[PDB]
Amino acid sequence: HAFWSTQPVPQTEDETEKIVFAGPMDEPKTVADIPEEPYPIASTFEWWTPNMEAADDIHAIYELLRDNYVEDDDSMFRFNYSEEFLQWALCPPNYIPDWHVAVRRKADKKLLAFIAGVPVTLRMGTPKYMKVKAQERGEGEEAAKYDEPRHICEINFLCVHKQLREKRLAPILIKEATRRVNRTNVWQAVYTAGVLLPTPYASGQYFHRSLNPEKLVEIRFSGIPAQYQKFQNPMAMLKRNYQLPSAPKNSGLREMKPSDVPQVRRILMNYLDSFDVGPVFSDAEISHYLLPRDGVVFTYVVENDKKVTDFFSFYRIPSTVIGNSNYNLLNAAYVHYYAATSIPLHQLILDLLIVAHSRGFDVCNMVEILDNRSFVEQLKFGAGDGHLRYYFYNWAYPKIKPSQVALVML
Ligand SMILES: CCCCCCCCCCCCCC(=O)SCCNC(=O)CCNC(=O)[C@H](O)C(C)(C)COP(=O)(O)OP(=O)(O)OC[C@H]1O[C@@H](n2cnc3c(N)ncnc32)[C@H](O)[C@@H]1OP(=O)(O)O
Repeated sequence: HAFWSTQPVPQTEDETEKIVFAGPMDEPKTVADIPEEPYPIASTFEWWTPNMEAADDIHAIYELLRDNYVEDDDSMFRFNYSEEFLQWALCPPNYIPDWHVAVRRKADKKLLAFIAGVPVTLRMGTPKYMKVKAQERGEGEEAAKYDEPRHICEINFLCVHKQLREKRLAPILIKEATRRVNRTNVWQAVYTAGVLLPTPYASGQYFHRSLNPEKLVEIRFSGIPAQYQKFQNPMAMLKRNYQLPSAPKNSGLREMKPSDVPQVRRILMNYLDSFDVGPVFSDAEISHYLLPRDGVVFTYVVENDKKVTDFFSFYRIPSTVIGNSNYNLLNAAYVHYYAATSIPLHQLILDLLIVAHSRGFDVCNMVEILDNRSFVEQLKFGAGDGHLRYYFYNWAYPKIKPSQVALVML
């Protein structure tokens, strides 16, 4: 690892396994110690900070990701994050525009690479159980040192043009992004990836709940499981197995609206503070991340006797179906944040599935963070072949189960 061997991250699993306290990797620094000038690059390339209040700029990023962002190992599906989605994801309250870092070609101003950082406030102190192991050694003082939430950077949408792959461009992007974050006096970041890098503090497998199995089989996202072949019409029985009620079972379920924001913030933060790693949200950020938004984020509440008691949200990311004969797009819903006080979690997520299905989604996707693992079987989710790995930059963190992670990454 010619690049990651130089960075302040735990370098191996044997080393992450032997970590028992949260805290930084690198000795302190100041803004003064960080270069003022952007890092140098090829003569035909320049750095470009896009303006996310301008549809031209958003459009140029959209096209780069649409054609060059994450594909599956078979090159059959590729994320097609929408423009509305990108403006939502990249511009939460207090976002910093200088954290959105691009390289374009001088000659024709063509977008060639991208990486985005947005600020988040994250609890990232010693996990509860490692703290118990610590209170026993009288080391409680060290274990609790970094328990207060920290304002850090969340990195996403790293992307290099297919025609420029393997020219060490991503390390220059990563470094220039680090620089700009450091000049802002931020020293930690959180990020996720489907690939193994040095070194995750958690990993969760992906799970999928089929909503339109016929289409999913047609485009070869899924197949017909062998035991359906004992039927005269396997596809009919597969559809029956995945069939859903026509409308929600929970009366009192309604779309979220702005007046709901403080009660949703209350119940969410009670649920989220249960977990070792989880975000801390103000009313503004709750509003930004949960309030319905057409084609992007969908959020519903259970109102019992005037009070909000439960809620769920999901977000939409279609994927390009790469050269298919009947289909352009896979329409996928992704379980977002949620909270249950009045009903079992699986009864609440069953209404998420019913709503997603009625709004035309083909599949419901999730990672086994939060308590997602606990309803996989009750709700006929299938296990996928990929995992999402959680990483910290410049933060030593003990290994934890994904069910102790509460940060949903877009
Ligand atoms: C304090 C603030 C800190 C801020 C920074 C925090 C850290 C944030 C870090 C980033 C978090 C991003 C989270 C997301 O958004 S994850 C999703 C990333 N996107 C894609 O996979 C889209 C399709 N692929 C591509 O666009 C390119 O292949 C990419 C850009 C991924 C690599 O480009 P390319 O294929 O042309 O290679 P290269 O010659 O330029 O560079 C080779 C080096 O790159 C290392 N590499 C490969 N894949 C990844 C990866 N996914 N995260 C981190 N590093 C990665 C690799 O180990 C090697 O280093 P080493 O093996 O030599 O050591």
